[PDB]
Amino acid sequence: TQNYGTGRRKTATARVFLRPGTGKISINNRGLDQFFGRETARMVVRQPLELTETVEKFDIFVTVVGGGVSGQAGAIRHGITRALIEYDETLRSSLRKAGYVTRDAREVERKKVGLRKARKRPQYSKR
Amino acid sequence: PRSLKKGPFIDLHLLKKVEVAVEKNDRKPIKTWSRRSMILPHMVGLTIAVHNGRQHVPVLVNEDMVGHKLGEFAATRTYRGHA
Amino acid sequence: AGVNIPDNKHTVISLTYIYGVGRTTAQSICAATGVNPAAKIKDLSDEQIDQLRNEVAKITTEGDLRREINMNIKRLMDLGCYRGLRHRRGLPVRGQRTKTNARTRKGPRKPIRK
Amino acid sequence: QIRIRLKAFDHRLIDQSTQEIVETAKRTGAQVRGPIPLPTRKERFTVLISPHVNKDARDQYEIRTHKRVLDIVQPTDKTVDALMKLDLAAGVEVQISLG
Amino acid sequence: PRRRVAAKREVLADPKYGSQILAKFMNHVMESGKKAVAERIVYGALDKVKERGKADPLETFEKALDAIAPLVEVKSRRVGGATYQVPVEVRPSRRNALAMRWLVDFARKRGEKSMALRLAGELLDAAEGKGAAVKKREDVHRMAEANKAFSH
Amino acid sequence: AKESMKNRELKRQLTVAKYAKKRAELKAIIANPNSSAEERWNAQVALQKQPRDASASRLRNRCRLTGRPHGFYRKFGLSRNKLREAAMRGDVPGLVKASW
RNA sequence: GGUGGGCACUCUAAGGAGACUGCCGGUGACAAACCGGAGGAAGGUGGGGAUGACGUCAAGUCAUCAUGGCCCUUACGGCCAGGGCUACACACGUGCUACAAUGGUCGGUACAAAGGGUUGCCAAGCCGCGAGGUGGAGCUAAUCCCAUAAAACCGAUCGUAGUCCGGAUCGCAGUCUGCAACUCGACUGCGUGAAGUCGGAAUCGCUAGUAAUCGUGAAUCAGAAUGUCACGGUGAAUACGUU
Ligand SMILES: [Mg+2]
Ligand SMILES: [Mg+2]
Ligand SMILES: [Mg+2]
Ligand SMILES: [Mg+2]
Ligand SMILES: [Mg+2]
Ligand SMILES: [Mg+2]
Ligand SMILES: [Mg+2]
Ligand SMILES: [Mg+2]
Ligand SMILES: [Mg+2]
Ligand SMILES: [Mg+2]
Repeated sequence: TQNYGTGRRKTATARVFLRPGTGKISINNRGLDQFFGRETARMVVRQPLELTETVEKFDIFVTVVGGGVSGQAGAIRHGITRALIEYDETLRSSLRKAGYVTRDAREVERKKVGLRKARKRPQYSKR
Repeated sequence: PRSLKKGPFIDLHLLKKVEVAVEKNDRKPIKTWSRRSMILPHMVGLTIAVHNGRQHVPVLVNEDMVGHKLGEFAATRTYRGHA
Repeated sequence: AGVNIPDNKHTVISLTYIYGVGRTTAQSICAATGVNPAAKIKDLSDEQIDQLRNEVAKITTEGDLRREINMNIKRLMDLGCYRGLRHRRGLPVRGQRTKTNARTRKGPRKPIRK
Repeated sequence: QIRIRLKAFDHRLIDQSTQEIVETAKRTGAQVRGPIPLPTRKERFTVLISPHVNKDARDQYEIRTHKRVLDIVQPTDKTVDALMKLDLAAGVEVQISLG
Repeated sequence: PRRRVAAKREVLADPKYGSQILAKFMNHVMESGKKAVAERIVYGALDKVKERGKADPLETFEKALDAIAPLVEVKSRRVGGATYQVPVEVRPSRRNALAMRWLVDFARKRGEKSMALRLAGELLDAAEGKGAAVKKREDVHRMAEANKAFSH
Repeated sequence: AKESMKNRELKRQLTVAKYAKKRAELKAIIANPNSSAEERWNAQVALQKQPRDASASRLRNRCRLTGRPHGFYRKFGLSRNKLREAAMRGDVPGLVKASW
């Protein structure tokens, strides 16, 4: 059975497998809270699952590579959205209204010559 | 500073001109250019004229300069004063 | 109470003030001579101030340390070596910038002529 | 069980060489997996262009190195040992291992 | 901008309370991207408010912002030879921004053990108006009547 | 980039390369913990025997066409203001302009 | 994933599809176009880069190079030892660190990207508080090494004091490369501990992964980066308007 999804965000790539269950939630074979330490990451992961009142309807097994905690949380959200829509293909409109399937295309801007940061410049005294 | 793996450092011709010197007591300053060489307590009392850039300044060695190099007792920049 | 020690402070911090002890050797004295670092020196018993006095008198402090640094400084000066002259004028001795930014060894700006 | 490693500067030559060697190996009776591509090394250089003082005027150049891997299952015909002059022509370097 | 094509992004990521103003206050108190630090500081402040204040802390929060928001704002315009000031009604969206900024910048200047209980102190003071933020609000308000002559 | 100066760095290259072995042996014996102070000291004397113009520190690499002491790229052999000239003509293999 | 094994997935790298105001509504001189909507990962040149017209400033470079003239030829040409370019009553530009409690310490703790390495990286082990030393493994490298990210989170402590802040300066003792660390190197150990209480006239950078803040890598190079170039972590506020 089961379904699959992939979520990418902020150089973070996550794979999600969805099976029947009640939402044990395993992050690289680890407890959800043992991974997400004192942050909203748990809630942002649970956002799309709870938007469709299916928190206890499924069990989730995921893995994550690359990026920071916020990027991995966003990747989990996107991946579980793409996995859930693969099961109940009538809620695509609901997620489109919620704007969860849409990927975040923002990415770090490269540094350029003559500048300190990607856009910061020196002070420019005129005399 | 130089590691403990190497105790002294002396110009070899300086070593030969000091070791041969001690056969007789202090009678003439010894002319030297290598400011880098260490000085041990075995040329104490000898007067060494160390090169400074335009002249050989003579300095009389004592026992209380074993741990300081030849160049420390010769100044190369004058700075007589702004006014 | 040592030599003009403060109170209401942890043992190591209080010990640090005696000019010859910092964070490391204060911790060593605190651990060796059995005392609680958490316990404030105010509530420490008289059984420990004598031990701390022994530890303080063991190494160095105050007058001897001032005298030996001053002896070293005059030792450098009287010979006439480069470092001695550098410390004589008050200019930096390690060899930092003197064209500018050598302020802590010159004082205020002291503008020209007047 | 031999493995062939290909180094190149531009992918245009390396793709042609890999296709040629794969076709020859499959035609001669050998068994060959799928050409494996490796991450391409990118060497970055930045150089002043003015002959005198202009620090903000740079030029950035890049050297790309492409890596390919192949394997031969059931080695039956060593005809590839008579074709190096043809398999590698101008800018492709070929290494053969585990003969 | 002369073009006026710059649209605005919408942020709503309340972790547990599920409100709107709370997140914007989070951003206001957030410094150098320390979002979790802001989380814990503001939540400790709100816990102190909840233990001190009998009712829920969110309506106390909105009441406090109700007493800090300035109704009108004065803004200097130069007539071409004299430096005047002109009172204008504040944009409805701008009221919340001024409220949040003033409350944060005034909670920053107490001087007690931390700014969590500072934020609590000015949150309760602004709940009826004995703080310093309300002092600046009423001063700016009274400057309008002080300059009602021009208005137009 | 006077040609006498290029000559006197090339001669430095030969002088450095022509020993290439006494330096290694002497320094290895010096750095060997179990060699006795006598073999420390004679090795120091031996190192001080040979001319100073033998070490790699005295060797300042230079452009192979102009000899500019500054602006060097050791992946190539050219200077700052000849690498670009050769690259724009396509002489350097696999060199292009980068954007990413 | 350690093993047998698989071609599911991530990923790596080649070739393609896709975004073209394409469809619907209104405005519009029934034109160009504008304002909305649906779908879609992406919507209005999607984001960033490379790309710099005719010419101006007798703009910069004769010292990278080449070249018309002029100049010296026992010297303005060559070689070698030391010294200086790191000097110091002052002034200015560009930066780093702070003046603290959204902090400083202590314990264990989770997640990056990019890159360099066979005249090289240099592991395990052992000896040192320590910078390091012996040792010799693996690697021509998605295979071995550099290499443990940090800010973040939890608990304990300090209680706003020029201080469990801040580190300049200085004294003593050391490690390492180098023929050689005085002039004139980088780090390490103990101790000393300054100015600094957020900065006048004036002035600067920035519109979304932006500012701010946190760490990592490469070039030059025996050694020497708060500089240059490059990569990711967290991550805002504001724009009514053109006098
Ligand atoms: Mg990038
Ligand atoms: Mg950045
Ligand atoms: Mg200025
Ligand atoms: Mg010439
Ligand atoms: Mg060199
Ligand atoms: Mg649209
Ligand atoms: Mg001109
Ligand atoms: Mg010379
Ligand atoms: Mg200079
Ligand atoms: Mg401190």
